[PDB]
Amino acid sequence: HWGYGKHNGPEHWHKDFPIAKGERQSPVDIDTHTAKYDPSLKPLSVSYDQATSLRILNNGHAFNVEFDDSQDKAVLKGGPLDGTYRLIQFHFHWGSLDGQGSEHTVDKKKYAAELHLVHWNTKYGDFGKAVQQPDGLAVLGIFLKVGSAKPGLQKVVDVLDSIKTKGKSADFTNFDPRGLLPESLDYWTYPGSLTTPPLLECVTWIVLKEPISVSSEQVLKFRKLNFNGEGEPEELMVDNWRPAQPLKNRQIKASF
Ligand SMILES: O=C1NS(=O)(=O)c2ccccc21
Ligand SMILES: O=C1NS(=O)(=O)c2ccccc21
Ligand SMILES: [Hg+2]
Ligand SMILES: [Zn+2]
Repeated sequence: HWGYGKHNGPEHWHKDFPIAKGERQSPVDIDTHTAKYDPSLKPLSVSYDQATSLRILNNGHAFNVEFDDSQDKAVLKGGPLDGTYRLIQFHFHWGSLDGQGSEHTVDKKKYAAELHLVHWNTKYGDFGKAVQQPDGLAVLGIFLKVGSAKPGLQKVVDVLDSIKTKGKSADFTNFDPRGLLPESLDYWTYPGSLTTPPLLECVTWIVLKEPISVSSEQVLKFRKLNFNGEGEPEELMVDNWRPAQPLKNRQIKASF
């Protein structure tokens, strides 16, 4: 049932998922003046050279580009992370207007969209067990702004036509996630959660400072996706973002 509508949106999620009012929920606002530079942070390492994409799926909430995570290929490590985290999927959250769409905010600024690259900690064997641990997941968050087009995003954009409605999927091999990254790997990091039900508090968040630019046209095609299933009345897939949540007893560290 959960969604982003008036009757099933983020303000309703606590009823089925009481952790929504928890101690380390995501996303959060990033107060750049309060974040502290942490010399203890080691160099971040994003190694997506051997990434193997498999499929793209419309799950009724976003679209997921899924990877083969059966062995050590696309992995995130270093920075605040202990050990190696394996890429399982990526997805976006975006708005109905360029003025909104991101989940994390920076000094209350909302970007047009936000990319989440999801990885699980290989010490726990698989995703499922990973989401039972306080350090089971690492998510690399990247902001999207509207300006020039992102060439590495365009294969994603052109397949969306084929997964318009909930439950549809298409083959999506040989997609290179390195084309979605910005030049800089400066980031903010804090302990947090999934931004969607079940909102599990297992995530080390790594939010890149430098946004990637995407074209109006590319994000506009995102907004053509549907929340509903085929043959059902059209509910455009937009504003699938959760607003910022109480920082509570947490500190945000800067790698720069
Ligand atoms: O996320 C959603 N799921 S839904 O199709 O019930 C819906 C309707 C309107 C706005 C958002 C949403
Ligand atoms: O939608 C979500 N945004 S997130 O990156 O926190 C995440 C992690 C795992 C599964 C789903 C999702
Ligand atoms: Hg957890
Ligand atoms: Zn997400």
